[PDB]
Amino acid sequence: TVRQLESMIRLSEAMARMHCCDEVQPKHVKEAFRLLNKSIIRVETPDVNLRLGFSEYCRISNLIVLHLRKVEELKRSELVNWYLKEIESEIDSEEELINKKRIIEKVIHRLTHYDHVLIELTEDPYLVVNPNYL
Amino acid sequence: VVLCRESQVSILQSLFGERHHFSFPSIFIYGHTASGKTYVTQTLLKTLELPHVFVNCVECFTLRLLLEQILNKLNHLSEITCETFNDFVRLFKQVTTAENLKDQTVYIVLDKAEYLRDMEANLLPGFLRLQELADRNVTVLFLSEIVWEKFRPNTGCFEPFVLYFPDYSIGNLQKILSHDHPPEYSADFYAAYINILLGVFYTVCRDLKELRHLAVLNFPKYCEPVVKGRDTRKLWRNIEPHLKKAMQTVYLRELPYYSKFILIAAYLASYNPARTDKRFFLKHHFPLDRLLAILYSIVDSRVAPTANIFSQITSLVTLQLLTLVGHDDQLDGPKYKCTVSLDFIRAIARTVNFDIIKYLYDFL
Amino acid sequence: HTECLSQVQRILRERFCRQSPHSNLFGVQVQYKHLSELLKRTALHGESNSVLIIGPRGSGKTMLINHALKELMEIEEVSENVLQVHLNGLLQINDKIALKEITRQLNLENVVGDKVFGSFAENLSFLPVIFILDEFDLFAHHKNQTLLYNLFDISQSAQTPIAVIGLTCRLDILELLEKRVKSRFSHRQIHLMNSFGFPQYVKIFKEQLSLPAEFPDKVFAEKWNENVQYLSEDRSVQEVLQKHFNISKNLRSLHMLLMLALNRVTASHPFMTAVDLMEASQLCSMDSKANIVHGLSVLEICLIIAMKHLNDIYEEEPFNFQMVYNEFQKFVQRKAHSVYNFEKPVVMKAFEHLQQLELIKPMERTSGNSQREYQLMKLLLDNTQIMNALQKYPNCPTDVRQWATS
Ligand SMILES: Nc1ncnc2c1ncn2[C@@H]1O[C@H](COP(=O)(O)OP(=O)(O)OP(O)(O)=S)[C@@H](O)[C@H]1O
Ligand SMILES: Nc1ncnc2c1ncn2[C@@H]1O[C@H](COP(=O)(O)OP(=O)(O)OP(O)(O)=S)[C@@H](O)[C@H]1O
Ligand SMILES: [Mg+2]
Ligand SMILES: [Mg+2]
Repeated sequence: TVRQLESMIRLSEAMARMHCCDEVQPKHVKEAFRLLNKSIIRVETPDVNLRLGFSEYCRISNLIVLHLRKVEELKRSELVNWYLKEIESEIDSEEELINKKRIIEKVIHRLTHYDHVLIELTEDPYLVVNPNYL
Repeated sequence: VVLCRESQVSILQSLFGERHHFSFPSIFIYGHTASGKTYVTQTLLKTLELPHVFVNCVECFTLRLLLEQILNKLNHLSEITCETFNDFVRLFKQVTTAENLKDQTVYIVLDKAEYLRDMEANLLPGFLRLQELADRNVTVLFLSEIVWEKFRPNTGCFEPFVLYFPDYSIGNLQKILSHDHPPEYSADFYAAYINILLGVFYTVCRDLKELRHLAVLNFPKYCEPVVKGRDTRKLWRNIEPHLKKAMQTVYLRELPYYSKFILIAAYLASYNPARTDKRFFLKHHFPLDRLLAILYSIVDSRVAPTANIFSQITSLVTLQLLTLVGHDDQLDGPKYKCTVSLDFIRAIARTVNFDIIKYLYDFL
Repeated sequence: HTECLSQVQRILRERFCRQSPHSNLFGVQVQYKHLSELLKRTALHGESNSVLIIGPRGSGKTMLINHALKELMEIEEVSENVLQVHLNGLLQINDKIALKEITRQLNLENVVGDKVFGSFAENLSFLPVIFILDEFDLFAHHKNQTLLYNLFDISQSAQTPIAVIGLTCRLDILELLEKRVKSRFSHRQIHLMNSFGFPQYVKIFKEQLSLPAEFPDKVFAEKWNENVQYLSEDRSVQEVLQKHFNISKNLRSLHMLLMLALNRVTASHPFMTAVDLMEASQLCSMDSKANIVHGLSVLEICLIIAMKHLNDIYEEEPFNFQMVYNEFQKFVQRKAHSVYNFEKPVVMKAFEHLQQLELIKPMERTSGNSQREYQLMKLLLDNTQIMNALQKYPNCPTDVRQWATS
C-alpha cells in the first residue's frame, strides 16, 4: 500500500544521508528497490564455477545485457574493452586486471553456450541478445 | 546417406559377418523419437542387399494379418493363408527351403513393437525363440521407444541383445540440417540460417523432423530482404520479430444466448461447493435441480421451462462441453461435469457482462 | 590367415548362437547317467516311466535330453521301433491343436481321417513311442488337463509302453496338477542347478573358448589355446568373470558375453585382449533409465525436478498437471527475468510426451470422466537416479541445477 511507498521514500532518504549528499539520487532508489523486494532470504548463496557468487553473476549479466540492448539503438573484444574501461575504478593491480579478464571471458562463454541468453553470429564473432530476455 | 552414424553401422556390419554365418536370434534396439532407427536400419539393409521383410506392427493389428503379410512378402522375395502360430511355423519351414534362402540369414524387421505386448501372451516369446524352433538361420530385429525392462514377460524368455542409438548434439543436428541445402544460395547462408534457428529453438524443440519442418516453413521469409535489396545485422533486424511470432506457437501448427447462461451455471455448480450456494444466491440469511435453481437465480428475466432449454442441454452434452456421469437409462437423476477452461468462461462472462469472479468461492 | 579366421568365426558362432551339441558336460554326470539309464530301460524293454526335470531357464535343460538321445538311439536297431514326438507349450496352446499335431507327427491322419471331427477314439483305442514336452507348466493351465491325464493313464496302463519327459522352470510344478494326475504321476524328479564354484566357472570359460582338435591348422590352434590359457589368469579378465558370476551363474549369459567379445575379433587382431572383454562387460551392463533421462531436453528436466520436489514435500502422494504448472510458474517468477516465458499448451505437450515415454503412469485408468488434466499421476524414478543423470547432463544451466539442489 501507500505505506510501502513512504517506506521507499524513507529508505532513499536514509541512503542519501549515509553518503552525506544534500540531494537524493536515483542510485539510492535502485538500491532500496532490491531490499524491499527480497523478502525471504537464504543464509548464503552457493558458489558458481575459481568460484564466483550468484549476485555478482546476475550483476554482470544485467550490465552486459543492458549495454548490448542500449547499443542496439557489437564485437566480443570491443565489449570486453568497454567492460574493463567501466570497471577501472575498482581494479588496483595487474593481478586483479588479469583475474577480471579471466572472469569476463568465462562468463561470456558460459552465457553463450549454457544459458543461451547470448547468440553468436559469424576471431571476433558478433554477439546478440536472445530477444526473450527482459 | 547417414551422417554422424558410423559406430552403430560398424557394429551391425561386424555382427552380420558373412551371409552363410549365423547371428543372434533376437536384437532389441531402443532409442529416442528422432534417433533415426527406421532410416539407418533400412538404408543398411538396402546397401548390404540382404533378404529382409519390413513389417509395421500397427498395420497388422490382427495375428492373421501379420502372419499373412510376412509370408506373402517372403514369398515375393523368393497365395498363402495361415491362421495359427504353429501353422505359421510349419509354412515358414516349408517356404525357407529355397535355393536363394538356403545358406543365407533371413531378417524380419518389426517396427513400432510397443503394441506387441498387447496382442497375445505367447506371441512375443514365440518370436524371441524363432531360430530354435525353425532352425533355419533366422534373425528377428526389434525397434521400439520403450526400454526392454517393460517388455519382459512374467515367465521370462530368451534375452535379446540390447542396443541403444546415441542421442544427437548441436554439431550433429547442424550438420544434418545443413546437408540438404537449397542449390540456389551459398552453403554458408544456409549454415548461418541453421545456426540462428538452433540458437533460437534448441531449448525446447530438439526433434529433427520438427525443426526441419520449421526451417522449411520459415526460409522464404528469411530470403526476402536480400531479394528486396551477407548483411548479417540487416537480416537479423528484419527477421527477429517473425521468429518471435513463430516461437509463440512451437508445437501447435458464438453460442446462443441461454447457452452461455447454462454454461456459466454449470461451471459454478461444478467448481463451487454446495454448502455455500445459498450464501451466494439466497437473498437472505452435481444434480440437475441445483443447476436449474442456479440458472433461475442468475437470470434477471423469468425464463419459462420450454423444451428448447432441454434441447440446449442435450446439445451441449453432445458437443463434449458437459460430461454425463450417471447411467444413460437414468434420466431422472442425471449427473453432469463441466470441462471448460477458466479463461474461456471468463471471456464468455465478459461477453455477457457478468462478473464470475465475485461468485467463485475458491478465489474468495 | 583370413580363411582360418572365417572358419573359426563360423565354428564359434555355431557353438554359441545355435547351441550346437558338444561332448563337454559340466556338473551333470549323475543326472545324465540316471536319465540315460532310464531311457535305455524304457527303450530295450516294454516298461514305462514318467520324469520331470526342473531348472532355471538357460541351464541347458534341452541339452541333457538331446545328448542322451544322440547317445542311445544309435545303439542298435531299437531306433527303428522307437518313435519320438515333440510338443512345445508355446506352439500348442489348445488341446485340439495338440491332438492335431500328435496325429500329424505320427502319420496316422490317413488312418484317423482328415476332417475336423472331435472324435479321438481312433488313436485312443489304437494306442514304443517317447514323448517330449517343453514348457510343461503351460499344459497344466488347460481347462481340464485332459491331455496330461490321458498320457499318465496310458503310461500306467498295460497296453503299450510310453515314456513321458517334462521340462519345467517353476519349482512348484507339483501343486499345479490335480489330485488324480498327481497320484498317477510317478514322482521322478531331476534338478538342474549350477552347483559349482567360481574356479569351476573359470575352467568352463577356458574350455568353452578352446578350439576343437578337428581344426585343420594345428599350430594356430595350439597358439590359440596358449593365448586363452594366458588370458585365463589375467586379473582384469578374472574381475569381469567375478562380476558376471556374482550377477548370474547361467551359462546363456556367458555365451552371449563371449559372442559379443568375439565380435570385435578382426584380421589385425586375431587374438583377443583383456581390454576387449572389459569393453564387452561394460556394454552388457548399462542401465537404460539413465540413458533415457540423458536423452531428454531442458523443459523435461525442469518438469522432472518439479515432480521430485512435489514427491518430497507430499510424501508418496499422487499429483496432476495443475500443481506442477503452478510451481513451475512460481520458480520462473521468483527469478527476475530468466528466459523461460512459455505458455500452457507447450508445457501440456511436454507433459504428454513425458507420459508417452512411460516414465509416468496413471492410477485407476479412466477416460472421458477425467481429462488429461486433474488426473492422478505418479513418478517411476528415484532421487539418486535423477541426481546421477543430472550430473552427466551435457549443458545443464546453473539455475536449474541450483533449483534441483534446493
Ligand atoms: N543420422 C541421420 N542421418 C541422416 N538423416 C537422418 C538421421 N536420423 C534421422 N534422419 C532423417 O530424419 C528423418 C526422420 O527420422 P526417423 O527415421 O522417422 O526417426 P525414427 O528413429 O525412425 O523414429 P520413428 O520410429 O519413425 S517415430 C529420416 O527419414 C531421415 O531422413
Ligand atoms: N552342464 C552343461 N554342460 C554343457 N553346456 C551346458 C550345460 N548347462 C548349460 N549348458 C549350455 O548352456 C547354453 C544354454 O542352454 P539352453 O539350451 O539355451 O537352455 P535350455 O536347455 O534350452 O532350457 P530352456 O528352459 O528350454 S531355454 C547351451 O549352449 C548349453 O550347451
Ligand atoms: Mg521410424
Ligand atoms: Mg530348450
